[PDB]
Amino acid sequence: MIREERLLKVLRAPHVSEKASTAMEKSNTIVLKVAKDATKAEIKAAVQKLFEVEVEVVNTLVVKGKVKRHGQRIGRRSDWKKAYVTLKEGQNLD
Amino acid sequence: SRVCQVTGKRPVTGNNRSHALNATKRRFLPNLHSHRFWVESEKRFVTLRVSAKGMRVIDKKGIDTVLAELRARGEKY
Amino acid sequence: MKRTFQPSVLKRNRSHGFRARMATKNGRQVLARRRAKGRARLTVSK
Amino acid sequence: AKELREKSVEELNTELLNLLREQFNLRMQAASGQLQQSHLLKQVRRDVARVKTLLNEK
Amino acid sequence: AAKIRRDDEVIVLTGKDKGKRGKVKNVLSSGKVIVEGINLVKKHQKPVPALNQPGGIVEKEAAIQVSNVAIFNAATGKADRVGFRFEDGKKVRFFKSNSETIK
RNA sequence: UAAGGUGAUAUGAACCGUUAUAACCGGCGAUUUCCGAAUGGGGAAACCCAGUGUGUUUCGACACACUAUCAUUAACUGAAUCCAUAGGUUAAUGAGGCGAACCGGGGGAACUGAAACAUCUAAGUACCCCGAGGAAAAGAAAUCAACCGAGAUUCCCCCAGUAGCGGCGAGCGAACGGGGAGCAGCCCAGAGCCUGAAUCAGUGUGUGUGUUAGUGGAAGCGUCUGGAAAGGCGCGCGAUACAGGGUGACAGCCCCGUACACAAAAAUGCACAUGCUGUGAGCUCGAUGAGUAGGGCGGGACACGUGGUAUCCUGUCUGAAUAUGGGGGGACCAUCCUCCAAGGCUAAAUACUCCUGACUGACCGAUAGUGAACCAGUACCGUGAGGGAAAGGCGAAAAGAAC
RNA sequence: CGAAGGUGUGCUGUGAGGCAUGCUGGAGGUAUCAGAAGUGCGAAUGCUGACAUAAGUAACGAUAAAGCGGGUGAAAAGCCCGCUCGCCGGAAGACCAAGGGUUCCUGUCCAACGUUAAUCGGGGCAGGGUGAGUCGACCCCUAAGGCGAGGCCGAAAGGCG
Ligand SMILES: [Mg+2]
Ligand SMILES: [Mg+2]
Ligand SMILES: [Mg+2]
Ligand SMILES: [Mg+2]
Ligand SMILES: [Mg+2]
Ligand SMILES: [Mg+2]
Ligand SMILES: [Mg+2]
Ligand SMILES: [Mg+2]
Ligand SMILES: [Mg+2]
Ligand SMILES: [Mg+2]
Ligand SMILES: [Mg+2]
Ligand SMILES: [Mg+2]
Ligand SMILES: [Mg+2]
Ligand SMILES: [Mg+2]
Ligand SMILES: [Mg+2]
Ligand SMILES: [Mg+2]
Ligand SMILES: [Mg+2]
Ligand SMILES: [Mg+2]
Ligand SMILES: [Mg+2]
Ligand SMILES: [Mg+2]
Ligand SMILES: [Mg+2]
Ligand SMILES: [Mg+2]
Ligand SMILES: [Mg+2]
Ligand SMILES: [Mg+2]
Ligand SMILES: [Mg+2]
Ligand SMILES: [Mg+2]
Ligand SMILES: [Mg+2]
Ligand SMILES: [Mg+2]
Ligand SMILES: [Mg+2]
Ligand SMILES: [Mg+2]
Ligand SMILES: [Mg+2]
Ligand SMILES: [Mg+2]
Ligand SMILES: [Mg+2]
Ligand SMILES: [Mg+2]
Ligand SMILES: [Mg+2]
Ligand SMILES: [Mg+2]
Ligand SMILES: [Mg+2]
Ligand SMILES: [Mg+2]
Ligand SMILES: [Mg+2]
Ligand SMILES: [Mg+2]
Ligand SMILES: [Mg+2]
Ligand SMILES: [Mg+2]
Ligand SMILES: [Mg+2]
Ligand SMILES: [Mg+2]
Ligand SMILES: [Mg+2]
Ligand SMILES: [Mg+2]
Ligand SMILES: [Mg+2]
Ligand SMILES: [Mg+2]
Ligand SMILES: [Mg+2]
Ligand SMILES: [Mg+2]
Ligand SMILES: [Mg+2]
Ligand SMILES: [Mg+2]
Ligand SMILES: [Mg+2]
Ligand SMILES: [Mg+2]
Ligand SMILES: [Mg+2]
Ligand SMILES: [Mg+2]
Ligand SMILES: [Mg+2]
Ligand SMILES: [Mg+2]
Ligand SMILES: [Mg+2]
Repeated sequence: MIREERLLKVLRAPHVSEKASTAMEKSNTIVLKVAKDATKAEIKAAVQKLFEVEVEVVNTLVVKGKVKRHGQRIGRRSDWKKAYVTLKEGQNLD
Repeated sequence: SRVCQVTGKRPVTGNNRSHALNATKRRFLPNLHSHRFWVESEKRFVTLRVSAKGMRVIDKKGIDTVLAELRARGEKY
Repeated sequence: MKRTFQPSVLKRNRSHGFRARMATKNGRQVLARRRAKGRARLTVSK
Repeated sequence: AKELREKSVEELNTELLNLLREQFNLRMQAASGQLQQSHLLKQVRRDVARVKTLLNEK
Repeated sequence: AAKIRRDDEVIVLTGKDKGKRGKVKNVLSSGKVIVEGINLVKKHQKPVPALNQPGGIVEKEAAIQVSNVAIFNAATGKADRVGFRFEDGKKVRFFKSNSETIK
């Protein structure tokens, strides 16, 4: 059992890319940028409740922030988390 | 450490001085001996790491006298 | 030509690590002398 | 009073839930290039802070 | 606690345009104000693709120190200095000369 | 308190508010992820792995709280061994860690000087460890002094670089007493009478004065040079305000302020009284801190280096009278004088500033001044302790050069 | 109606120096008399910063080797494609564990880097990319070895177990 506050606060944003579009159009899979304390059992529940869409498995990966320079000082971006949510056949969303 | 439970004596520092007044650091140690004292009140022996002066103090005052002082001080016997 | 520095993260953290400097009481003095100086990196732990 | 101290704990919880839903919707809309008014995020976050503080006060 | 506000008529004391009158537009925290058509600068504005800005030389107002301006007393046509008093339990401004409350 | 605001490089977009829940400042509060004394176990710091209990449960399981060690207590069940101890479980209480300097203790050198060097000095200095407090320690005479007397302890100035110690070499260095800051003495070692007495205070309130946001705050014009006036030339005014800073060149009267007069919803410090939980007064009588003082053997501390060396402490061995008694008065004896150790508490003068507020400097002005006036203990070097920089100024206003 | 300072001229005093002024400079300087010094530099293989000399000299980093035809571009021997030559091939090939931490791909750029230029690159900017019940880490168990409840010892710290 998972509360609703966690399901509402776990998701951060969707992800826009050519690979994400190809995955959505050829394998029924969406790409979501989520938080760090997230888990597969929580992402699946959040997608099933908020979006009312069935999910079978979730593939999550962590992204390493890049080190850039704004002028002379150096700065490392935040390490965000990416999740691949595969939708069951027959369900569509955007 | 080499400490008298009764009198509180601990090793001290001094100097070895020869016939030419050469001073070398040295330590003065107590004459500690582990002895078993017979306490009649609890009908059991007790082991105490004391010196000969502590033994004379025990012989002059008594064992129950010293054990009560140890309990007041917080020492374990 | 084998130089003196052959890196190893585990061996580096076992010796020059915060958990090791907490023990070996003279490591607390090392940490204090860096905190008073204002070091940005007290140890090499990442 | 902010018209919320006179309410009940159940009403505050329901307001908490719908404010979180609105915050999630606004975040989803801001992630894509379609949201324009960004002050709503701060407003809803401060309202959530107010209601959560009132819950602790109760 | 401010003697100059965004809806007050003021006259310039010192500068290249002393003696000119106008209405201020805004008040800044750096002790500067913008007055209508007083301190004009021929700024060179470069075009940008965004907003389809064509550019061109633009006449724009410039910031002026508050100490270089003062309230204008239309009752006598002369400049005045602002003070503070209390009326009906509320702080209000008044002129140092002839003691007339600002309306 | 207020008509302007959403911190800076940093402009923008999107908004709030303009007579009072916009922002801002202060007080009281809540949330306060993880590592880190870290405290549920572990650990390559910001990581891993749990148990118990209570609550939810669309049965996928989720949420919260507790669970380290030590010491002092309370209860229960406890072994060798019968009563009884050791030991084990639970609950309550307190700390443990960090910090610039000051302090008291436990340890403790050398380079140097002596023109070498070992006694000595450097020095009980540097450094290590423990402890506690805004001060700490010490503190009420078994003290000095000299037949006259002072009366706790602490700090300053003289006594004095004198008397003294010292391979009498280098060097070390008092005390008596005087003049000053400051000031209060008590309690147990034990019983009885009066009966809750002065009394320290953590105790509860109000009163007064602050501190933590703040209010009012006087008095000027013309002309000239000049990019711009505060400058010059003239005429006026305020001042319990001509301390200071800013504003286009040097402003008492342009602005912020200043002299001065006021203000607290709420917490908090400081002085007084107040039922206030316990204190224990006052009187009579009695007692007077024993393996201690002294002594022997090998050391140290007192200006004092065993020297004729007086005095304090003990590492070891012994070792009394104890009110008719004992200690001290610089080897020691006699007389005389002074004082009652072997149990404790005690503020004020006195030492210091990591940090707060105000003010000042015949202090410095970017190779100076803190290492760092600037995104500095940063970049960088070394595995690591650690070492450690360089670098400031457009213009009054970016009006930062449309084309 | 032009201060300090900078750069020249003239005059003057036995001297260290002083005075006046042209130009740049654009806001402070200071008479006389006294007082206090971080008070005068050519050296110390003095310190910091800058600039010369040797000098446009050596060198441009394994003697495995390159030639040509087209393309983009302001410009090509070095960027792209194609046809030939040569080299390693128990490697000069392909996977990894250590270690490094975006250096991986695309678009774009040519100020600084590449010991030359460069349209190129591990060089600048922006964007994207790392998907595990079966791999590893996590986890069970221990070796050497560390810590170590209590415990023993130790002037404190602490040492052993
Ligand atoms: Mg899968
Ligand atoms: Mg010595
Ligand atoms: Mg802002
Ligand atoms: Mg208010
Ligand atoms: Mg507040
Ligand atoms: Mg833990
Ligand atoms: Mg632990
Ligand atoms: Mg010598
Ligand atoms: Mg000595
Ligand atoms: Mg007498
Ligand atoms: Mg000495
Ligand atoms: Mg005011
Ligand atoms: Mg005023
Ligand atoms: Mg004038
Ligand atoms: Mg100027
Ligand atoms: Mg003795
Ligand atoms: Mg003795
Ligand atoms: Mg003697
Ligand atoms: Mg004596
Ligand atoms: Mg004597
Ligand atoms: Mg004598
Ligand atoms: Mg006595
Ligand atoms: Mg006494
Ligand atoms: Mg400097
Ligand atoms: Mg300079
Ligand atoms: Mg080294
Ligand atoms: Mg000139
Ligand atoms: Mg000068
Ligand atoms: Mg000159
Ligand atoms: Mg000049
Ligand atoms: Mg002068
Ligand atoms: Mg000099
Ligand atoms: Mg020179
Ligand atoms: Mg030189
Ligand atoms: Mg040359
Ligand atoms: Mg050549
Ligand atoms: Mg040559
Ligand atoms: Mg040649
Ligand atoms: Mg050559
Ligand atoms: Mg060559
Ligand atoms: Mg080459
Ligand atoms: Mg070659
Ligand atoms: Mg070609
Ligand atoms: Mg080539
Ligand atoms: Mg071949
Ligand atoms: Mg071969
Ligand atoms: Mg590297
Ligand atoms: Mg890069
Ligand atoms: Mg590449
Ligand atoms: Mg590229
Ligand atoms: Mg070029
Ligand atoms: Mg090049
Ligand atoms: Mg090179
Ligand atoms: Mg690149
Ligand atoms: Mg994975
Ligand atoms: Mg496997
Ligand atoms: Mg083992
Ligand atoms: Mg232990
Ligand atoms: Mg061990």
